[PDB]
Amino acid sequence: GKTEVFLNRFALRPLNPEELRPWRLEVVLDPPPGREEVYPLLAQVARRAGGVTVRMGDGLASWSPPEVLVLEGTLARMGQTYAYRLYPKGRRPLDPKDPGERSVLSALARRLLQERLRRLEGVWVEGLAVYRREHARGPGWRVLGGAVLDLWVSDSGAFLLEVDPAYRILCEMSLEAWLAQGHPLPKRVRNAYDRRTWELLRLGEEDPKELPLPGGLSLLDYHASKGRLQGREGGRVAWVADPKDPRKPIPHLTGLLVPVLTLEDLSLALSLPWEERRRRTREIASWIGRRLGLGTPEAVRAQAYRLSIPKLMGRRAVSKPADALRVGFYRAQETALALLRLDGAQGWPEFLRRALLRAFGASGASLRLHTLHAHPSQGLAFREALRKAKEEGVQAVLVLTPPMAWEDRNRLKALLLREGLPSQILNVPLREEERHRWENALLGLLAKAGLQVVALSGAYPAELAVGFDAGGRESFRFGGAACAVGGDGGHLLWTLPEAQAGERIPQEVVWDLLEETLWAFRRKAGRLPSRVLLLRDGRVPQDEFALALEALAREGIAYDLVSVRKSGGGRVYPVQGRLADGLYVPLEDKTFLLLTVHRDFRGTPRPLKLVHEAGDTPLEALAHQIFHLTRLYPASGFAFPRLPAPLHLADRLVKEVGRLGIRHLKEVDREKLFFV
DNA sequence: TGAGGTAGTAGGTTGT
DNA sequence: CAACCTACTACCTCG
Ligand SMILES: Cc1cn([C@H]2C[C@H](O)[C@@H](COP(=O)(O)O)O2)c(=O)[nH]c1=O
Ligand SMILES: [Mg+2]
Ligand SMILES: [Mg+2]
Ligand SMILES: [Mg+2]
Repeated sequence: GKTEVFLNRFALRPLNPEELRPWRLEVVLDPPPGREEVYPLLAQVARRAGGVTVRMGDGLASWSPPEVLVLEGTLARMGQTYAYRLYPKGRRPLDPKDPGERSVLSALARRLLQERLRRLEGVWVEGLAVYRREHARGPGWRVLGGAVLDLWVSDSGAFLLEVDPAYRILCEMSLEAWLAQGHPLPKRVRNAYDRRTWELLRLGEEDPKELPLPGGLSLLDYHASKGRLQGREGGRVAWVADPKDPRKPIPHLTGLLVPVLTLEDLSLALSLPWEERRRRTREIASWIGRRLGLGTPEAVRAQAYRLSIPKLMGRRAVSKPADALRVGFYRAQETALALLRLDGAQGWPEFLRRALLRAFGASGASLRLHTLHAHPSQGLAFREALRKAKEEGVQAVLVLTPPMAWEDRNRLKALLLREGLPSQILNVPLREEERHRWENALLGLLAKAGLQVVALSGAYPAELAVGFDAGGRESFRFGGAACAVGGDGGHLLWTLPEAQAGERIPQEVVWDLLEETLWAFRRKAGRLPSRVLLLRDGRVPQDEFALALEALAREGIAYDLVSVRKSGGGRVYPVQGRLADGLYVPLEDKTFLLLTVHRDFRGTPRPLKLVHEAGDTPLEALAHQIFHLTRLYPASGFAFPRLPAPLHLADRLVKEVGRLGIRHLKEVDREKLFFV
């Protein structure tokens, strides 16, 4: 069904004939920069030149004449002083139709925007974000409201303003004044004298004048010598975690720290319904257009298509995965689950047992319920009891416990994993009428035991879909993959992740993970898939998939590679009527937006932005399959994830491995979704 | 640890 | 600089 939408973009004035002919400048650096320093040094010169100037080629493009630029100057970069001189090389017309020249024009537009926002008052400007009014406030804190903005140039050579309302949380208070108001220690804190932030561990209470530092001086006079007490009091010692040393806590002074505030530190919800968001968006667009002399905003329209609604199946039709609990699962198998109580009570709660029994009765499969009597505090004998349970056929464990600290949770999880037992935690103040929570725990539990709760019924170009992501927060990451195999997504599998330096997944790693998913399809179907759908979370780094793609071509398997971007897709509003789910909005060549999840009384949806990197499947069939796979996720009973199931799975996989470690997974079946 | 969503907070990787 | 990502917590509501 055809329809039309507004984007949160606004067409403004045509570029005047001066802006269409920017000045070019050649850069001469002394000494000449190295291969690694050249491109970022050019970017630095662009900023240092002043006016409105950006990198273009090996040089600069400016909307200021050279006479009002800082043409000669200095540049500090990683402890080295470069002298730069700019040589003007005339003006030259750029054409908005040539995408490269248009790209230089858009870069100049973004620069124009930042610089012109700097001259707004009295509002709070932070780069490309502006905050206009105060939304809420309290003892020592306040929440401003404004918008994040972008500016670029259209192919017809007119400005395009993107606007998205946003809130900002500010603390105009020292750590001392904050704590004196009765508030608890914030998790994060910031230097009052600079931008550097620390993680606040605790309050040391020893004397700051008798606290020696690594180097002789006491805390107090170290900060005094740097002229930081000039204007404020030192206050108490605070201990902050070393950003680059998790083992050696660092001393500091609460009088020189300022709390950084999150929602955890302050009842006011900050999302907007889409109608209100759109309204504010238009108001801010016209305000900006008028203040910056960009003209009157004209809203951009795009043709949008409504994709068919997927038909989810348990034993029979369902609308949600929680329905499989009453109606039966897609594929049931003989299962055994164990209960571990960390709360001091006895056996299975009756309603949980009843619900499990009903589910397996409807599914026509046999259920065995076990109880773990041993406690994890018993060290190795506990592992012995676990091994006895697994030996007796147990596939997963439900842990009924009071809320656990992250460290204890991770430890328990890992311990169970090492014996090949995935676990589902359910927190122990538990009421039978809290149905959503415990039913969701039951779904988690069942997916972790390797059951397939739901599947799709449609016809899709690819019968294997695989998602790739990277996770972890240390100096290294884990690159991983998860897949939905079969035309129905009838099996969900993860593969052992790999440690990598950063976000880029090595080519051979990509191929090895994919190959494992191909092999999974081989074991299920007894053949190779005719076509696979490759979903990369975020951008595809240069040639990351080249080896995998060729490898697939050598096997005669067709493919589509799709970059799935969670941000950057802007906003999508209906021109008329209600905002509905499953909107496919094509844009430029190979790219499109996809609104996958929305319901009333939520905030404004955030459409995915998708780029077809390789393959020849029509954009709409891709959009269709991705939208449908978004409904395959088994562990969320009542709300579908924004990302298609293989990517939601991959994300959670690498996240959990980044949390626990990869060393625990050797005996855990890849059909068991331990990370959900 | 119930889960997803949309929100906010911080910091990180890729590559001209 | 680019245009994206990580991962935490809060409230709302339960396809
Ligand atoms: C100079 C110095 C500072 N520090 C700590 C105390 C300061 O509060 C903290 C941060 O100071 P900074 O912001 O100048 O880096 O560094 C040491 O632990 N040892 C030292 O030798
Ligand atoms: Mg990612
Ligand atoms: Mg992720
Ligand atoms: Mg879970």
